[PDB]
Amino acid sequence: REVISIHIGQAGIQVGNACWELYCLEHGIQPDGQMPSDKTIGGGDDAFNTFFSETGAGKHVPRCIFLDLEPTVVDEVRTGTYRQLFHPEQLISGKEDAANNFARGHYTIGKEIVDLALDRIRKLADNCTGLQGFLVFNAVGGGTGSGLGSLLLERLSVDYGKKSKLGFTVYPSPQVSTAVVEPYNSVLSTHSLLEHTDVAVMLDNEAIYDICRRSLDIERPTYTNLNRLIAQVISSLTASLRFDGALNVDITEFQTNLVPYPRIHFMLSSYAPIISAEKAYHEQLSVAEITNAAFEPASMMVKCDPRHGKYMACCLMYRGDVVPKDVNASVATIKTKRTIQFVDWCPTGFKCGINYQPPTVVPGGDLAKVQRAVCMISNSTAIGEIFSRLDHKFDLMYAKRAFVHWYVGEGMEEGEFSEAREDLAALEKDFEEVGA
Amino acid sequence: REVISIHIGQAGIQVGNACWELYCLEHGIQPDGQMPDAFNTFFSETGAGKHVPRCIFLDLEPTVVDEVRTGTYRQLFHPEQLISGKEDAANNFARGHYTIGKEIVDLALDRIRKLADNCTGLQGFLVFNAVGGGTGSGLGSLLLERLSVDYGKKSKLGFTVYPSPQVSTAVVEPYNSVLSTHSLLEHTDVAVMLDNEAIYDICRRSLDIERPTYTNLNRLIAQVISSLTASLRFDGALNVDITEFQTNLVPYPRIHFMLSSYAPIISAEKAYHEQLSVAEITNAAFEPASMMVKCDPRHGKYMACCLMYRGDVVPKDVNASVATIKTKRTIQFVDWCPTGFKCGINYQPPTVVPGGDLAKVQRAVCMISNSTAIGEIFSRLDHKFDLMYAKRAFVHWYVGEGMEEGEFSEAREDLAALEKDFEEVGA
Amino acid sequence: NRLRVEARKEAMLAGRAGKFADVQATRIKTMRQLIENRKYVEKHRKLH
Amino acid sequence: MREIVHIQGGQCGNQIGAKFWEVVSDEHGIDPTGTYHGDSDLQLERINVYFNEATGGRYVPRAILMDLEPGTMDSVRSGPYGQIFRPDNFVFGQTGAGNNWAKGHYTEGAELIDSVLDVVRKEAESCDCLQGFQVCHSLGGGTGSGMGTLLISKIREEYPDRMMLTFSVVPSPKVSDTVVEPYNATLSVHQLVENADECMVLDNEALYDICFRTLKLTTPTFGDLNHLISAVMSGITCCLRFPGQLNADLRKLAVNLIPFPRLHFFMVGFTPLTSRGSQQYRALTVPELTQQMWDAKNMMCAADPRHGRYLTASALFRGRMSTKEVDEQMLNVQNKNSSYFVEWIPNNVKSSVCDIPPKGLKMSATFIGNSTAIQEMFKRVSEQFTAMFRRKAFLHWYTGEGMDEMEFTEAESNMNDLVSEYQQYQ
Amino acid sequence: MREIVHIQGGQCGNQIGAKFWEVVSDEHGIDPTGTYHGDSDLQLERINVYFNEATGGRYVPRAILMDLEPGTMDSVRSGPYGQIFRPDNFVFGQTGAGNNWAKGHYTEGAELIDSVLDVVRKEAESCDCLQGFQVCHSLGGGTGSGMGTLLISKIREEYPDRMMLTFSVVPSPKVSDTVVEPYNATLSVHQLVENADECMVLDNEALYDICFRTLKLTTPTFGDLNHLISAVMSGITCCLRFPGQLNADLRKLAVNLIPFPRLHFFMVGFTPLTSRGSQQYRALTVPELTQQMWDAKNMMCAADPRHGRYLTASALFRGRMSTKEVDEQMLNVQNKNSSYFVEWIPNNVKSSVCDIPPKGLKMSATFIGNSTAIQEMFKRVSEQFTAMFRRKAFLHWYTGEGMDEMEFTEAESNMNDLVSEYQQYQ
Amino acid sequence: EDNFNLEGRIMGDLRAMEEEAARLNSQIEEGRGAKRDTLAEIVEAERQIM
Amino acid sequence: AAHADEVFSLENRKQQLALSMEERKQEVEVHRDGLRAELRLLREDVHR
Ligand SMILES: Nc1nc2c(ncn2[C@@H]2O[C@H](COP(=O)(O)OP(=O)(O)OP(=O)(O)O)[C@@H](O)[C@H]2O)c(=O)[nH]1
Ligand SMILES: Nc1nc2c(ncn2[C@@H]2O[C@H](COP(=O)(O)OP(=O)(O)OP(=O)(O)O)[C@@H](O)[C@H]2O)c(=O)[nH]1
Ligand SMILES: Nc1nc2c(ncn2[C@@H]2O[C@H](COP(=O)(O)OP(=O)(O)O)[C@@H](O)[C@H]2O)c(=O)[nH]1
Ligand SMILES: Nc1nc2c(ncn2[C@@H]2O[C@H](COP(=O)(O)OP(=O)(O)O)[C@@H](O)[C@H]2O)c(=O)[nH]1
Ligand SMILES: [Mg+2]
Ligand SMILES: [Mg+2]
Repeated sequence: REVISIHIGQAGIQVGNACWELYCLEHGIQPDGQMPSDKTIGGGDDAFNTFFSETGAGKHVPRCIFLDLEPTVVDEVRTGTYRQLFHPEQLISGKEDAANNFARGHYTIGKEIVDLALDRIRKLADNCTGLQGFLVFNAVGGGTGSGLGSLLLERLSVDYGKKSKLGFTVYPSPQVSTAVVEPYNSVLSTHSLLEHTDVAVMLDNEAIYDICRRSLDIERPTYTNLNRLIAQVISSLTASLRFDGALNVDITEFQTNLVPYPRIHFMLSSYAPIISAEKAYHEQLSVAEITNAAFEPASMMVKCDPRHGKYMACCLMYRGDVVPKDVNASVATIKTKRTIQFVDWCPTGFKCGINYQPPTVVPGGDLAKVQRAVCMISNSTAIGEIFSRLDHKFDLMYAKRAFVHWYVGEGMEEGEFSEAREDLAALEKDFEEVGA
Repeated sequence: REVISIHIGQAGIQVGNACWELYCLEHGIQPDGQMPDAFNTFFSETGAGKHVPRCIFLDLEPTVVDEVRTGTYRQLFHPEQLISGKEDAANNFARGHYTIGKEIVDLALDRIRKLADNCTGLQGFLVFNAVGGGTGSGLGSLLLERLSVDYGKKSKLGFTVYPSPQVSTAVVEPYNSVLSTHSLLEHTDVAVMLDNEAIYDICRRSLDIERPTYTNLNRLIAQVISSLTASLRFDGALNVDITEFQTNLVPYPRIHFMLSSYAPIISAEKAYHEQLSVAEITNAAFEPASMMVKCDPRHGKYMACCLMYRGDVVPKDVNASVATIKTKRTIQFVDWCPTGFKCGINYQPPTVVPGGDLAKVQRAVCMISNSTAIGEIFSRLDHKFDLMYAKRAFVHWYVGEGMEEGEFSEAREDLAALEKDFEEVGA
Repeated sequence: NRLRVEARKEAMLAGRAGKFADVQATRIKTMRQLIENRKYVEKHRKLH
Repeated sequence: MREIVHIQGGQCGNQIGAKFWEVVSDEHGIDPTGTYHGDSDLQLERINVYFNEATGGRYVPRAILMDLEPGTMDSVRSGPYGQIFRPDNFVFGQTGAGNNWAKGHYTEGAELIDSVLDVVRKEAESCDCLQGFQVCHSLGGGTGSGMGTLLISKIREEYPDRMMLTFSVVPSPKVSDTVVEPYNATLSVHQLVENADECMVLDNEALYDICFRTLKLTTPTFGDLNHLISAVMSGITCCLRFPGQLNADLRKLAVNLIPFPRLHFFMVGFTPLTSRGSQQYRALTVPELTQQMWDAKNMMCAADPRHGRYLTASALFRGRMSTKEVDEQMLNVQNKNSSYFVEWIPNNVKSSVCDIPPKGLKMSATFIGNSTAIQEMFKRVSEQFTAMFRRKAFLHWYTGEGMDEMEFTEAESNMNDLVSEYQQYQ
Repeated sequence: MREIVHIQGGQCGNQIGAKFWEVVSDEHGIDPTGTYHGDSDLQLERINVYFNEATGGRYVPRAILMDLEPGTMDSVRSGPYGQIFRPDNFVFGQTGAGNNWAKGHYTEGAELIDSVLDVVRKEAESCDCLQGFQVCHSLGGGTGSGMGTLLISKIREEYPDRMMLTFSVVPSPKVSDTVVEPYNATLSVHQLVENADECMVLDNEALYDICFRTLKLTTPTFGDLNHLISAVMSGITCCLRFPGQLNADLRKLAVNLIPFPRLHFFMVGFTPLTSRGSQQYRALTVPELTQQMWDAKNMMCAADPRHGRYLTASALFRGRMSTKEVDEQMLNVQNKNSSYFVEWIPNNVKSSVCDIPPKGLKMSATFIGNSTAIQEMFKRVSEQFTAMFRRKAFLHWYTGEGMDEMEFTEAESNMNDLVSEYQQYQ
Repeated sequence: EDNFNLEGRIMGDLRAMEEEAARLNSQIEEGRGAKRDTLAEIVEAERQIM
Repeated sequence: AAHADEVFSLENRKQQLALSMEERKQEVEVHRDGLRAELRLLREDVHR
């Protein structure tokens, strides 16, 4: 059981840099691809053969691609802490950047590099045996994670097809944002993110900032703070393929029974217990408490209030010393609760899943080591609010034909500016149609 | 079985500091919060030998809330149970009830909710405040109303500090108390009275301290609280909890105001010389000078009493002392109580705080009585509030805050009805 | 038994309407204090 | 063959029953562990009336503890001889009646009674021939008065041909410990006169006076009061476990004592009670035992029998003795004190002998009188009830919890006619 | 000499079987390594029913293990008594279940069952006289519900005469640990009714309630639930492996328990279930065993039998026993409540005895009842299926893998008619 | 947001009150049926005594 | 001014909802209390 990951755009490489950091130490691999010779701590030898592949002399290499157009951020990895870890072929960087222009990153510049990217993907997958699926990290509000990413998505769907695609995509928050053309660069990529990404787990930066300030107590967080809990979530939801447990739920079961219709796949992610290093010992962290905290409206990686929506399905991947009784009792109390609702056609809402490995915390990190943890990946109906507000702020800019020349001169037309508009409209209509 | 503690304002959190200082050494927990089945009422076991309490210290002026964090108990509490605002209500009921108060009671509820959630056998709430102030009165009333509308079915014990007849710090604390009477008359289930003049006189006579400060009062109040809750915490020959306390000490819905008296308040130099028999300490508890409240009991008739004994006490001497008291004539039990004592006996002697002002005494008594002599306190306060309110002095501060003359008028009328109710039920 | 039950119910409801004498006023007082505080959002005491 | 199941209500009942089992287990010869280690076979020969064999010589009592707190049960288990009990019988809530009859009879009683009847049914089905139940409780609390009353009424609606020995520790004024005793005592006797069949009156006032005067104790805690009550309770019912020259079991005692269909309130004594200094300077003759037995400062009741006539009396002697000596002793007593005996009952006194005395005491006796002085305790509690109830003191704690005013007045009337029947027959 | 073959499929099936072989191996006295180190020579006589001696005493259990991922075979081999299973009996796939009945029963079925039939047929030839098949699997999963069901189809197509015990766990509302239970429950029960012979239906809420009430456990887990299921599965075949006063073969159980060929969904329970805290208080006697059996709190399935009518029942007993007391108990329980049994059948209850109780006890039983109150079990899943399928929820995972909605409609119809048949026979 | 949460919680409290009311109604109906059938049984007992 | 009007209206609606809930909750409380009194009277009658 193996999965090969692809990172695109500034967010892609940064989340990769703060995610493989967690992966290597969770599997106890030194930053030069060598397990310690004298001591060793791990569940088994075949635990790391899902992310890192050994090659002869005990020199593991990750199953990652870092592809980007600008070299100014790939060089950071090339000269950073893990230079020897990644071997030079898994690091693809173009000559110049895409610069927030979806068309520029999609058609002209991305053409020269997508074939190289997929030609490395194939010679990475051939060595693989139990290829579970493809996990992708990108920021849709950009010129590389949107354009090149949405080109590679089609160029992989044409090559493999029915394989599971877990795309963890970052949209702009309504308030906090770092661009002007992000509504265009988001809706245009959404039009093709709907039709190819099988499970699009949505993220947001304001929501993670609020989580970090509220729980972790840090008043001035940053990307090095956000990407750490992003890595925490990805490890929490991927650890079932790696570390055993009573109730195991892998990527197949996850992707299989959280998507009720072939187009309603838009998850909200949440992680509990997010707690600092000065309250963890003062808090008795029981299964019921962490479950309620995970289901709190004020703890979501997307800034959407679910009280306006209904949980179509839920999937709780627990970790660590969790006995499979209190989890059942807690989900029973959740069903009994009437603040949060379900939908009338899904009387069985939850996937419990339990892994027997406690969370692993980076030394010199803001997150404290704890016995247990839980990741909630719920399919809801309030994401229509997110898409509605995005479109509402898109209309105010498109009605003036603003910034359109930067696209049309790059080569595109208004046909897709209208097509993405109507496709997002149909997406919203489907959401409020199924919600009833 | 648990009761959760809320401390509102200056006096509340200072008395709470004393109470938790006493509790940690009561149960053997080091101040850093680690032990080297009975603590369950107050602490809650967490971690590998950690015991955090069930208190919330909430106040507006941070200069005294953060004193706990700076102090030696910074590791004991949950770092967000210490709710601090940004600017005190400035002894202004209107300010602490309307302007600033409504922005902190939401957080207070958001914490007390999960406190109650981690609690299982919740017996009730116990709150500390001084209605002689602004926050302790206004925020106290608001938070108490919120707890009443949320839970309602759970009892509340409010240990209220009151303006003494002569020792009065502020000049508007009559206003503060007459404004808080509405909440303390219908939300608190059991309201325990504490004056400062009476406690000062007790310190001056029994303990012979010439110039006492706010540490002695806090210690002597923590002792009373501990004696009240020892029945729950430790074992006992004849026990009594909050439910029996209330079903024996609240004969009528609108009569709940207790007088407390601890005994024997004896220093270590006279502890050796005084043999301290059970009848002796019971008489010293009932004598009209060891009570914490300035109100002449002879200026009234007793209605009910409760006596919590701690230490080496057997249940024959308590009964003999009660018979002697009923045969005494200086105190006139009212006819509707042919029996008038809820006598409870425990098995854990009092615990002495190091560097304290009390000795290791084998046995101790805590008396809590309901009588009709508190109408005197209410009448004196009503007259001394009317004196100021005739000229409408200082009212413009509350009015400018937003509170109108209404709540003043209705508060005065509620005091009048309360006074008439005590005077009538006295007959 | 029916008459006794109804007597108990009516006495208790009267005792609680005594309390509701104290909720109706708290409605009108809050309404009146809210209609006026709405006009002090600009200048709370300088407009005075 | 005959069976007795013992139920303990409230803290007072639990402590009295714990001491009772501590006594009776020794009188049967079994240690706290539950394995017999005695000497003779006359013990084991009829222990089936109390105990059940579990697994190879592990005898478990047929008792059910029940209250509304876990602390009392924890204390009972922590105490000695508490291991023998079956953990299944330990039924309890968590809130606590709080000396409230409404809690002990209407809310918590309702929410626990269905569970407790399951275990009492289990015990009453595991047996073969029931003759009556035992209940130990007070009349001045919530878990003891109201809940015990509900339990006995639920039993009567199920076993309408059986007796109950309800040992009621009546709330005495001079030993009162809670502010509302009468509001519980009156409302308990209301149904005690209706359902229970042998109510044994006891009072801490008389127990303390006995300990002070006869025993000459210096620090009498509840241990010795429970000791005396347990000795009485174990002595009343040895006619089953032991063979006597004249055997008289529970139904015989009831039919002999109770002349009219509602006068079942017995006042009880026990002999010989001695200080360990005067036990070396006395003779335990049968006339001496009888004189101490009729000594008015020995009955466990605050009502002096000199204040009324004796409807009837019964004596239960233990130890090899002379039946003619017993009968002539009681005849001499009746002839000398003929003014204290009802005129329309010839030979007002019953006597029985068992050939085994309580161990240590080579001879002993027990007294059960049905004297009309019992009305004193009831008038002495009715005065307090009326005095409180005239102005509805402490009444909202029950009215708000579900009781109308008319119930208290009906209880007053029932108490009044109960205390009036004794006056009528005196 | 009457051979039994055990078939394990699904993760739950593999765990339950790895515990069942644990109990059987320890009671026949073979140590973990694989040799024979028992004490008594009566166990050696029937080890052929479950074991084969290869060479040198290394007994190999006669079991088939199947799944779709190696992550369950790893655990099976790791667990205690893991080395016993013959390495040839680990048919595993490489893809995984996916919780889709389509992948379980159509796609992966073709390339897995064709490969495992070789092993099962080789095992059948290796043994001499097949009494039948016992298969322990799941109904809420992908491998046990679908691939196990298709294997049931193939095995019944091959051997028509042999009986089949189907130890199947079913989903539940309160313990719904996944979100497509209704689909994989209906699509399995449709074949299960037609194709099996004795459906041993279990669940998880019933087992948790047992481990909480009767066993008083603190943190019950899958280990404990599988231990209980193992105890039942060993009790069901006690008779073939040990002699007794009245033997009971599998065909005898089926004949005495089935009045109609498609009415064969039984409900099972174990006895005695006592807590370790109060082990030494209860009495291991036939009346107590029967009282513990005949009640809802002990049945190992979410059925309230008193809300239905026991059509038939069977009771296996183990230990030196008196059939007189056994059948007087089985008749008294039958005549106490004639309403809860059917009118047109005299002697609704079969009994059987064996003279060797399980290790660690001295007296045990096992109750297997064919009731009509088991219809509501399927009624819950049927109503869930209606609500979910009316809006085509999750349907594409099925209709994109060679499946048609006609299959769903017909499976729902079959469940409806079965539950109608149960309801009618009342 | 606060008004939305308020309305939801009020509606929940309402359905809770009707839940407990339905429980009480069912219990009282059971009790009335038991009382009337007990009267029938007492009549049958009188007939048997006769 | 428009924003203040909206906020003021929302506050009024919140407070009115709270007070109406308090009233209706008390009403159902007294109704259930009457049902309970009828219940207990029935239980004592049926027991006798
Ligand atoms: N929350 C979070 N967001 C990030 C992080 N790194 C990058 N982003 C997002 O990415 C945006 C930066 O531009 P990108 O969308 O990545 O553009 P690009 O994919 O690098 O392509 P170019 O525009 O050509 O550079 C920011 O607005 C962020 O919202 C990160 O570490 N955490
Ligand atoms: N017994 C006791 N009383 C105290 C202590 N500290 C303050 N007080 C009382 O507090 C009363 C006046 O209240 P304030 O000084 O206004 O304090 P407050 O009640 O919290 O009100 P704010 O200052 O507005 O927060 C005085 O009459 C004191 O008796 C203390 O340590 N022990
Ligand atoms: N003999 C005896 N009587 C006791 C003991 N403890 C309390 N009592 C008496 O029992 C009465 C209280 O009854 P209680 O058990 O508390 O009833 P409850 O309030 O319903 O629990 C008091 O009047 C005491 O005099 C004891 O240990 N022994
Ligand atoms: N009682 C019990 N139930 C189990 C155990 N293991 C798993 N289960 C449940 O039974 C079902 C088995 O189906 P599943 O494991 O998904 O089958 P598979 O994954 O295809 O092999 C799961 O949904 C679990 O909820 C166990 O040890 N005991
Ligand atoms: Mg870029
Ligand atoms: Mg202050």
